[PDB]
Amino acid sequence: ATFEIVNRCSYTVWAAASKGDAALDAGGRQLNSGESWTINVEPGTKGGKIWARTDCYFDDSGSGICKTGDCGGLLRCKRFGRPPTTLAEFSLNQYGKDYIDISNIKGFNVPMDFSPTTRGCRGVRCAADIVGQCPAKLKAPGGGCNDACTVFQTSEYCCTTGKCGPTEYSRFFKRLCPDAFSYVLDKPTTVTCPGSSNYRVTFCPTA
Repeated sequence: ATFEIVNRCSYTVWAAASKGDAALDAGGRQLNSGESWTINVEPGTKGGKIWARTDCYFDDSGSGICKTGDCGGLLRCKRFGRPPTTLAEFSLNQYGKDYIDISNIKGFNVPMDFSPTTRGCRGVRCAADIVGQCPAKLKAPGGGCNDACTVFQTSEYCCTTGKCGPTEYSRFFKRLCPDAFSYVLDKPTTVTCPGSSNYRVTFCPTA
């Protein structure tokens, strides 16, 4: 599956792509404003994620730090990023279909659109100014809007027991971005696409 990752932000982002225990393609790359990075994701990839990282510094060996979405200080991500991170999530070729969604379960850092570039399904978008509107208690000093689980570490926010409901914090993300998961047990906003579709993830799709 091909994913074109486009940075429409006025600022540089460091794109990251991982399945949690491994990089997807090169795993990460710098994307200046307007740059596009095309990656190949292995068919059948289950639980893949693409995100942007902001205010990064990397040395000549690709080791450094990011203010948001840092994946153990690597330019080429092998693991998931440190919240807050808006997430493009996908599972490909799952019983003949692809499943995509955007999630705010790990908070929000950059607005995103995640759409197929092939026929048969619609895209999803979370392009609202979540950082600007972020409740005081969820604001991340390093930038972004944390999810409540990251901030408070409670069974209710983290849905530890599988018996959690929406909260004042999850309702904030849902109000701004109805098309993204706002908590683990949120009514699924997952889109079913034909198996082997191709996609584009666009950071800052509106601005």
